[PDB]
Amino acid sequence: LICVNENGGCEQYCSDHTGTKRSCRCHEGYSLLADGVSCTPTVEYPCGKIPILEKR
Amino acid sequence: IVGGKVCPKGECPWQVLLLVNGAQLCGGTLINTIWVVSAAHCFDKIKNWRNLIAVLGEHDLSEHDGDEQSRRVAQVIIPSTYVPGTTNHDIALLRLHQPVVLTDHVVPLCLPERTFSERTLAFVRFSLVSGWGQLLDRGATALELMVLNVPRLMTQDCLQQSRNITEYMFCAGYSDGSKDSCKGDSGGPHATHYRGTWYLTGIVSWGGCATVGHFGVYTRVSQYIEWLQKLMRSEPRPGVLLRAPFP
Ligand SMILES: C[C@H](O)C(=O)NCc1cccc(-n2ncc(-c3cc4cnccc4[nH]3)c2O)c1
Ligand SMILES: [Ca+2]
Repeated sequence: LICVNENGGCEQYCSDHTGTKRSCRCHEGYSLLADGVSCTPTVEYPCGKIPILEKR
Repeated sequence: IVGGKVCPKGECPWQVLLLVNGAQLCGGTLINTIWVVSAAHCFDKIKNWRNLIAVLGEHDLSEHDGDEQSRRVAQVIIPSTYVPGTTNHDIALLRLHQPVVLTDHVVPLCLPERTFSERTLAFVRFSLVSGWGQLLDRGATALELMVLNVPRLMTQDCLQQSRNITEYMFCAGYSDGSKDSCKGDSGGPHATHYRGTWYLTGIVSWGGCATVGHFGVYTRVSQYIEWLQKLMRSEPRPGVLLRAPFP
């Protein structure tokens, strides 16, 4: 898993590290799940989500 | 916006309207509670820097519905490399006098990391552009916020398919004269969806609206991420206009 390919499997941000290593990260207002790839909101109005649609 | 549709109220919650003396100037994009990204050229002819207003939560310009939030613009930051009346480096970072309050109708667009934007977002074909600009070339502006899905071209392809694009720009749209961003839209977002979240990838620039044989030109926001991030960490300076070194 390299960041350049398929975003390294990350939902959001990706950093390559020394070796066959990769770390995903999330924008402020999100936290990384235990899968090491997924980002979940931590606030009411995270960036880049549309509240009326998120609610339906 | 030519050939789009009304953005249903609340579906473009990052869109900003910029006013000068109550008159429509340009669009913008909210990226945090105090920071708006727009186009440098929007400010080429500003006389009284004190009379600039940003409105969030706007939809229908004919009415007041209570979701609007207006703020004075405290700082307009423009790259050193921008030359008034031109297209290259057409980007501005605006500091609001007071934060907006996030609501169902007011939400920032994510400013992505440079790597992510270059490696991933740049390859998402379609993105949304929005504004209250002209509905037609040489036509009236829109009263309701409009939105348009446009496909991005590699610059090589843009040049070919076209009947001066720098590394600080990209082309998107259509060459058939049906669909484009237009005067009144400049400064607004080109927003890109990836895995359930929207990101800022372009700014509506200028140069000819929905002109056959030509595509829309957008400022390539990825080139400016580091520049923007550094400025957002900086203290405000007296006097509204600030020219900041680029890179
Ligand atoms: C000396 C003149 O008065 C002056 O330059 N004033 C500055 C100033 C401010 C605010 C807006 C504009 N301004 N004029 C034209 C366009 C424009 C054309 C166009 C085509 N396709 C897409 C986006 C587009 N935008 C535009 O944004 C200009
Ligand atoms: Ca309104």
